[PDB]
Amino acid sequence: FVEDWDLVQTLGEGAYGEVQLAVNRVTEEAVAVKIVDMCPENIKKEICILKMLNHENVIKFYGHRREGNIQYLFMELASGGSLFDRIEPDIGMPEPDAQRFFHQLMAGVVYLHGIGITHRDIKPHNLLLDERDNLKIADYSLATVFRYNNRERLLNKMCGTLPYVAPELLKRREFHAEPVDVWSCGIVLTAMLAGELPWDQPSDSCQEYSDWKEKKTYLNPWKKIDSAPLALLHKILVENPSARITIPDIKKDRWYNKPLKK
Ligand SMILES: C[C@@H]1CN(c2cc(-c3n[nH]c4ccc(OC5(C)CC5)cc34)ncn2)C[C@H](C)O1
Ligand SMILES: [Cl-]
Ligand SMILES: [Cl-]
Repeated sequence: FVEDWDLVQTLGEGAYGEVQLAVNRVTEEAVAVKIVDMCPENIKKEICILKMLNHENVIKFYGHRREGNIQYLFMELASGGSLFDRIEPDIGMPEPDAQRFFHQLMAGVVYLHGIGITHRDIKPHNLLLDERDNLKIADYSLATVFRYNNRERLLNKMCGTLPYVAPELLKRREFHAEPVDVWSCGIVLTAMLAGELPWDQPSDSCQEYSDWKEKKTYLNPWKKIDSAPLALLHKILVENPSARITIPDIKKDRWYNKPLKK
């Protein structure tokens, strides 16, 4: 990046920093670049995690360039943009398209969980689409290790995005990482099927969250969602993380296994 790259436009922000669409001044190859003025501990950590990743539903990491204090992180550019931009406000998207994306989401989250990594900020802005509309989970700024040498560590830090965060994260000093990512996937599913988020945060003081706990599914967004995927959302958006559905049991759900698409 001495001046091999032209910064063409802003793609988005992660938890930490900004990512740009960079076009190479020599070959015109277009990539995404995250540019960070060196926290050194965090970016070091982000890089180490980014190097662990290799899966069809995780965004490709090309590498990094340290130049002065500033670190440059290079990634595959998602030619289909983000899932956020496929969700029509107040409508969502067609159910077969939502189910395919949800399958792919689950594949990527199983992969991360399997290498002991939790993402911590799953939401449509961070789920990217390639030229064939395959979903790729991006933005590892909040990702961390939850399992190492086969021993689980609990998480003890609040982070993410409020409409997507699980309730235990707001209430418990320490909590299990996997059920928090499961919960955010359910909020993504809700967005895809209804084009609207159900609550500002899953707290007792938020009426929309109380309404769900009281099973008022004749209200929006729930009323927009067919009974089969709603039944899955009933198992995912369970307040007590120990009673929440796990990914192996999502894979057995009726809707998850319903044939919808070519
Ligand atoms: C319309 C425009 C939208 N687009 C994109 C691409 C990307 C993107 N690619 N790779 C990334 C790697 C990391 C990344 O970290 C986020 C999710 C924090 C923004 C974004 C991208 N993020 C949004 N929009 C691609 C061009 C062709 O089309
Ligand atoms: Cl390990
Ligand atoms: Cl949305």
